[PDB]
Amino acid sequence: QDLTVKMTDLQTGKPVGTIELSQNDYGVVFIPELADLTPGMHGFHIHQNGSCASSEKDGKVVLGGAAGGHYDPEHTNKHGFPWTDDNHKGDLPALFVSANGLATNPVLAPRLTLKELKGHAIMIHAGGDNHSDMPKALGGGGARVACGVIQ
Amino acid sequence: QDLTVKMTDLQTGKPVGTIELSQNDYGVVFIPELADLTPGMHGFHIHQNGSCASSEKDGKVVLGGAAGGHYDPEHTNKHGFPWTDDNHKGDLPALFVSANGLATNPVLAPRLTLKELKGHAIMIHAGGDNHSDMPKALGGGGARVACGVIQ
Ligand SMILES: [Cu+2]
Ligand SMILES: [Cu+2]
Ligand SMILES: [Zn+2]
Ligand SMILES: [Zn+2]
Repeated sequence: QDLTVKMTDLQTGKPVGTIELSQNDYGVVFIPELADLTPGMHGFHIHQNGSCASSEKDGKVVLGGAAGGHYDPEHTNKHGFPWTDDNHKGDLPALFVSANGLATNPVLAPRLTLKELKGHAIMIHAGGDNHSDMPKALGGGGARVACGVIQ
Repeated sequence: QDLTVKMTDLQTGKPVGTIELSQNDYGVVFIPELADLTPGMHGFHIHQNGSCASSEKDGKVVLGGAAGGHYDPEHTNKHGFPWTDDNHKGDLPALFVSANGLATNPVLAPRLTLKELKGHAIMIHAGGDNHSDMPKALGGGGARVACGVIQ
């Protein structure tokens, strides 16, 4: 009852490692073993669709845009924290990337179950995540930089 | 049912800001508003005693050593993750500090209640926290750099 998720850099198309998912009594733990990411904090969320392909919007290309918006099974239409209920269930703690571009700090999502994640996608943004739609939408994560489909 | 914790740099004796504690259905959230910390990830745990004073050990001074060891109400005598039960209940997610020395990323501790924290101390280390006693004890947090007593 743990799954392996292969993550790919959306810009380069190359693998950046994997993320292992596990279920415990307090929620789902995401344990990253990634590399080649920019140091700092990055938005980290489950997205709705099971794809990492691009999408299009007003004539411009959206890397990993086919993955849809944030997982939001309760139709909240709001971005928030991992421990608040009236926002996307997909909202995870932000992912920390070391000066050496590695991401190994595991994080917990108390509102998710492992069973419901199958078929969705894990997204790593460029920006961080202040867990609010202000001053920028979706926690200010901005562009999608790494993505993997949960199988 | 939120408390304010004033945090002090143990080396300089000066204030570094505060941490607000809150209780929700998923555990206790620590929301930092700190500054003047080294960038990177730092060990972050509740310690047993209600003091931030120094201690002594084999003739050398331990900054914030009077706060005791990690909060460990189940007598596990092991350092682990915030979502694993056979380790110190005091074990929190690591605290992220920006390049500008600020700490504002909130973290959740699903195993703690607000009521039980009164009288203990919040500790911020120098090192990080791999949530293991290997290869270094207590997640490799090492020296204590900032501390505050929960009132
Ligand atoms: Cu996202
Ligand atoms: Cu500690
Ligand atoms: Zn969201
Ligand atoms: Zn510990």
